[PDB]
Amino acid sequence: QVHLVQSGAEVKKPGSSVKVSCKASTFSSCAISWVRQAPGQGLEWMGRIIPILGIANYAQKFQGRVTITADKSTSTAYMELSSLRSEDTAVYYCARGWEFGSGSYYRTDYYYYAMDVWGQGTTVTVSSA
Amino acid sequence: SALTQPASVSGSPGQSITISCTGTSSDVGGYNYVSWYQQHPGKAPKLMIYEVTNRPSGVSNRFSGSRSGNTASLTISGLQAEDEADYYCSSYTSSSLYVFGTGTKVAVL
Amino acid sequence: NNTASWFTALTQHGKEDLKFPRGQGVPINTNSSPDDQIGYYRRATRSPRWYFYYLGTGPEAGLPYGANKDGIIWVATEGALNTPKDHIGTRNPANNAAIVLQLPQGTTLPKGFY
Repeated sequence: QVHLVQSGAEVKKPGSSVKVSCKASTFSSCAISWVRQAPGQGLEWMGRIIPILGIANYAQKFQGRVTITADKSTSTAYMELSSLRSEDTAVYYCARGWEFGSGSYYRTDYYYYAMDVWGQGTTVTVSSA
Repeated sequence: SALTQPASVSGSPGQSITISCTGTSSDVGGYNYVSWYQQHPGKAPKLMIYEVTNRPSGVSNRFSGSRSGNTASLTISGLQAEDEADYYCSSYTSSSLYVFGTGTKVAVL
Repeated sequence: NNTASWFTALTQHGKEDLKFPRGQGVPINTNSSPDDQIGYYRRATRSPRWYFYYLGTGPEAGLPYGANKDGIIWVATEGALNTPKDHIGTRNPANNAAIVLQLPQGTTLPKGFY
C-alpha cells in the first residue's frame, strides 16, 4: 500500500508564502492534486501535476497565486502558495491519482481521474495576533 | 462551472437513501469520470467510487454509483453508524480540471 | 455509403438496454495489435442495432474516450494505446466486406443474444 506524508503544520502571516511537501511511500504519470476545505465549508479542488511531464493544471479560481511543482528524482512534490490572506484559513490535502490522457493502457485497474490515496492532512492557519 | 449538492442528508439507520450531485453538460453529463469521496470529521478524504459505478477493492457492495442526465446519485445501502462522515462528489471537466460538490453532511438517528 | 463499420450489427431483440462490464465487449481482430484494440459502440440511427468503431474513427471520430452521449457506449482492451486509430479507419463496402462479429472467448451473453 502507498501512503502519503506531508510537511508539518504551519502558521504564517498575510503577504508571505508557504511550501508544503507531499511524499509517497510510483511517481510516474501520477496525477497529484491539492484540495482545500474551509472550516464548516465544502471541498474545493485546486490543482494537478504530472511529474515526468511537468504540466500543471489549475482551477481558474486559484489560477495566479498557487503553483504546483514536482521532484521526480526524490519522489516528492511541493506546492507554493503566496499572497496569503484571512479567507485562506483552511485544511489543505494532497492526493495521488492517475489519468489516461495520451498514454498506454495497463490492466493495473488504475483509478483514472479519481484520487485513490490521500495524505494525512496539513492545517495551515494565518492570523494577526 | 458549479456542482450542486444537498447540504445535509439523514435517515433511519439500516435503510438506504439516494444523494444527488448535479452539474452542467460539460462536467458530469459529458464525461464518465464522476467520483465520490468520504471524509470523516478530522480525518482525510477516503475513496469509495472512482468511475460512475466502479467500486475500488476493499469497499463493501453497500456502496454503488449511478448517473442520470447531469445528476449522479450515490446509493448507500444498509447504512450503519460506522459510515458517519462527509460525502463529496467530484468529476472531470471539459476544461481538463476537477470540480467538487458543495458538500453533503450525514447524520444517523 | 462509402463508409461503414468493420463489424456486423448486434440486433437487440430484448427490451433491456445493452450493457457490458469492464473489459468484455470488444471484438477481437488478429490484424489489430494490442495497442490498437480500443474504440466505441454507436447505436444505429434508423429493433436497434450497434456498430463498433475504433477510437477516433467512424461517426463519432471526434469524441475522446469516456464521453457521455446517449447511444454511445465505450469499450477497450488491456494495453490499448490512446491514439487516433487512423491506420484502421472504417470499412469501405465497395472494397471490403463486413466482418462477422468476433466476440472473445467465453464472454458475457445478455438477454436476446445467442
